[PDB]
Amino acid sequence: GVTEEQVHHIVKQALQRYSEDRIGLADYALESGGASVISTRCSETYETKTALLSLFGIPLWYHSQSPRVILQPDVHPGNCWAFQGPQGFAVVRLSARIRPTAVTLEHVPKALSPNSTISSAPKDFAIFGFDEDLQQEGTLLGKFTYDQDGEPIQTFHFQAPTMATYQVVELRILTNWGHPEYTCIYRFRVHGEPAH
Amino acid sequence: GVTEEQVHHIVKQALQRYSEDRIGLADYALESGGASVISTRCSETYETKTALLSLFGIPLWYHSQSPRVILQPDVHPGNCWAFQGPQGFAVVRLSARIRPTAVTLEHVPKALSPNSTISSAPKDFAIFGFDEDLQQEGTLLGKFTYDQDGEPIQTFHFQAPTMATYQVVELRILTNWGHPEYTCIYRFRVHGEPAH
Amino acid sequence: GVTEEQVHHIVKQALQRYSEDRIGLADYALESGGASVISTRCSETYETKTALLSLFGIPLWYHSQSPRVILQPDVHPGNCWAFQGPQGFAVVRLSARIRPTAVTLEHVPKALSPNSTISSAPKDFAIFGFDEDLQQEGTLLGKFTYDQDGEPIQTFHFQAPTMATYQVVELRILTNWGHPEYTCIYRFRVHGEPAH
Amino acid sequence: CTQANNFARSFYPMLRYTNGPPPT
Amino acid sequence: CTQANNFARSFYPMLRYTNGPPPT
Amino acid sequence: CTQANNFARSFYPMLRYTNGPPPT
Ligand SMILES: [K+]
Ligand SMILES: [K+]
Ligand SMILES: [K+]
Repeated sequence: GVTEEQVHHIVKQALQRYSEDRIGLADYALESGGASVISTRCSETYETKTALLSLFGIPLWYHSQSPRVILQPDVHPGNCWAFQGPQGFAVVRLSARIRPTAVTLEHVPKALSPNSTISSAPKDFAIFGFDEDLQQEGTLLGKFTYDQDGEPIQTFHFQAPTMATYQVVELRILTNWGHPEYTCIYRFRVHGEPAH
Repeated sequence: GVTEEQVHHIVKQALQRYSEDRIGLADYALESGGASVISTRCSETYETKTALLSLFGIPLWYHSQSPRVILQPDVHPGNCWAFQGPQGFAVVRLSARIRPTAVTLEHVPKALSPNSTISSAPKDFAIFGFDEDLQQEGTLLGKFTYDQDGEPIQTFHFQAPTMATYQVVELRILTNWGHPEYTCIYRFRVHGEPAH
Repeated sequence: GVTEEQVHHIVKQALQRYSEDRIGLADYALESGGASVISTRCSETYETKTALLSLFGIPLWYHSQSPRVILQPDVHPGNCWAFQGPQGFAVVRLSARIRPTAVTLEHVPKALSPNSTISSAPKDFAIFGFDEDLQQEGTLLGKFTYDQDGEPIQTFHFQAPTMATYQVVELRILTNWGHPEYTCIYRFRVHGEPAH
Repeated sequence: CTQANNFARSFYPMLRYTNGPPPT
Repeated sequence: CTQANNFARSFYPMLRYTNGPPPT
Repeated sequence: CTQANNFARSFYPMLRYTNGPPPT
């Protein structure tokens, strides 16, 4: 079979990829790149009023995750946007106008979740692009299911994308994996071709 | 021996694990999961009064690591809680009531420490669980030694744990690796089974 | 060729290294270790006035990267210090007095940059050490080129370093890779031997 | 979902790129 | 270590989960 | 580059280790 050198090379390549945002596709929805969440429509952040900050003993305020964590890379357990119930929206102005060719959703891995279950994960969802103004009914680009038994990061390629470019897209979460009280969104990424 | 495919698979599995908090066990002491440090008893943070922040030239304040870094994942050099001398405590309300089956301690790796030594690492330590209120003398669950010549992350399994659950545990550091002035704690994790 | 065990071991070693700041050399310019940027001379941060923060709809301020990101580990796209034009400086008081033996520069990888190009990367640069006070003309230690077709992280070893120690060094960026408007510096590291 | 926007009406700081991208 | 608690009596913000877990 | 220092004269907080290293 293979040689000690071959192995090294395979491993170098694997770690190279690993270090390129795991999956090696640019992310036009990454916040630090110039992307942002511009609206959650009527999505009500599920506030637990649980994380009390307090100085010298005096209660200052409760922390909760901004819906903008969804465009940030820290994906430790609890670093997700939670909203009430199994349905919710996020409108993201991508850092650039692109032809969207794919998206990535990821969730905390099972082995780091209590009981190896992740009922708060999104399930069925869809992606709408908007040609300018977000208040239009937007154009649907794809509908997919986050697979609770799949890998934590999963990438969904659109079927025969038009060559229509967009800079505003909406992550519309339609179902969850059964958690009765909220859905928690860890990270959402948007890949595609920049205009020319 | 092995095939090019076998190798890929091994590497995929290794990186899968790598990405599941390195060791693939949930962490009931991770802060973002809902855990917190609730007391350092009489542990005096070793304040160096060294990290001066300052705007337009005017001294605002000295930074020092909160004892709460111990429940945060950023483990670059200097991201540790320091306390005076070789003895110190941290009481952690875990994010959940569990039967504690193991803990993890880790420290900055040698190769990133000056002179490849880490005298400020903890050495002998122990874990006490509290059945409700932390002010009791607590029940000892285990006593271990962080091995300065071992790997940076090390996991200690308790010997014949009772099936007693707890939500408050205490990291009690008994010795260090010889640094005459402080001990620096990078990250402390607590693993176990959630109640049912 | 090799065995399944050999492979595991190779992979364990590779990930061990990977986790030791990728390259397993201490970094005396890492901020959290006690290093800092003490001067950018006349380097004008390129402020885009683009990242508006705003509460309840009311504009608070524009964000821009401090030149001090260059000594921080978060290297996602956009986490870099930008300055006007292709020439700029950063004076870093290292966390320790050392004989500087090498430096590391890294930049966002191509595969995460739009069009797989990184024209805003630094190109030709040099390193000056200062024996005490930064306002002297400093002693040159090395001159190198960041290779836009090389790997994202690259380490440059000085040719026959004197055994002269320093605690203040200056990253002097002389050219960029063609971007007409700014250069973006992701991370700068300084390696060497601590004094004795 | 009608014209709603709860992010806009909250105690949460909001971030948006009024010009082009930030430098990268 | 008697009834001591220096974390409680400092310039350091303290964080604690008065309800159950945060969402995850 | 003469005696200049724009970091020193800005709205950016500056950090420096007046004593020795921080603990690590
Ligand atoms: K996130
Ligand atoms: K830590
Ligand atoms: K950086």
